[PDB]
Amino acid sequence: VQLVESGGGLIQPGGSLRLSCAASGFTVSSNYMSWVRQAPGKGLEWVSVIYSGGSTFYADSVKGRFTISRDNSKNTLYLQMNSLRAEDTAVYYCARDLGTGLFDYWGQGTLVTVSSASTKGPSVFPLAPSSKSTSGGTAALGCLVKDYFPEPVTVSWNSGALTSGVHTFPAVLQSSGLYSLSSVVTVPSSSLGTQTYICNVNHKPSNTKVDKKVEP
Amino acid sequence: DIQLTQSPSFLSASVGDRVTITCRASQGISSYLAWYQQKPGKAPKLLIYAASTLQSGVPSRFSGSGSGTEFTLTISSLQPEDFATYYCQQLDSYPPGTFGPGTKVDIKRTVAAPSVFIFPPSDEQLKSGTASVVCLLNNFYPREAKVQWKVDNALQSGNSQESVTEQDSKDSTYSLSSTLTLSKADYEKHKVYACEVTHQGLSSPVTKSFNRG
Repeated sequence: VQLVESGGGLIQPGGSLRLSCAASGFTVSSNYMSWVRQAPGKGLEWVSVIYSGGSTFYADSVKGRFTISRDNSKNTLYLQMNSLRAEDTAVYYCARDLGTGLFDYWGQGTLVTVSSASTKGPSVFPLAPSSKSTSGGTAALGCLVKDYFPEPVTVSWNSGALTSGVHTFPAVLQSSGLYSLSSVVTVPSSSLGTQTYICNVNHKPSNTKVDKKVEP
Repeated sequence: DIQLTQSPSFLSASVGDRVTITCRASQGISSYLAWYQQKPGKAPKLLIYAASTLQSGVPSRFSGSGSGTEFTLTISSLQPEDFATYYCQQLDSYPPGTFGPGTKVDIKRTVAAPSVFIFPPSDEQLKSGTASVVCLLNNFYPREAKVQWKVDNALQSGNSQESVTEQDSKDSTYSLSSTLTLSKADYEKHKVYACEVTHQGLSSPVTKSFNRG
């Protein structure tokens, strides 16, 4: 059994988006099939179910706006979304439901982001080693990756040669609707001033690559 | 509808402990309950249905009991692969149903106080017209930590945001970043910027501060 989802991405409030779930190893005509979503950092929500003989039921948060359907011949499940809202941002999962919302088999999830923000590469600023970021033979330095959209961004250090002591923190969504994150590393104070520390930031949605040397 | 609560919300446990977490329902639902496991970045995994039936494929150290309003999942001995969040679910004819808030199980280690670093905003950012001041709490345990921003010995609220890492795979600690965001104008209206940290690893709050310039 395998469930492969697609169709997620960025979409504006009030817009429409259609998800697909391509099913192997069993026939969607003969099952309860379900969509379950999970907003970032939050719990699970069962939003839609399609019964064996085509009856469909919806959670009231999506009723009137979302439509679950399937193509038996393609053995694919579909979720049509209309009139999307910021609160609909979530990972969406299709699942085989054994009735009563018992999910034994799950897709890998597809992220849907509902926002007004435009796609925007980040500004990258240094978090410079100082006296207030050095205690003993240990120093903290990093990069602030500010005001990008949407997720994700990747950060490495020294093109991947430096990985011990790195913490790349989860992004926060600011009031602006743009994301900010910091990436820090702790290094020998001895190494400052002779070892170069570059954070390599890659924001694939805006084709933005930054290489920021961080220095005292 | 029916509301589900889980206890405890957080549990710190060691490999080999017997672990028991609890789900309870605002009203009788009598055996209509399942338990799932979820690890960061993955779909959930069904563990138990009808309040007590082990899902096929699920190791036998997992067991569920209870009915009516009170239910319990047990792991008779905890393995490395078991640190995760656990959700209970009330099963329903129609799609609303209910999930519990979850119980997160992390790895117990010794208390470690945070190593605290503060970073003034860069000249480049200030040129843009915004100042972010960053406070880093590095490699601490347990995960609860309090961060208080003070500007000219005065208390801030509503102008900071916080991010915490997942438990570190090598040393089982957490790290936390706090960002204080101000206009350029506000930033240069004031001299002393301070990060005050409270954590059970510390015998009293520790404050890191700098003077603008």
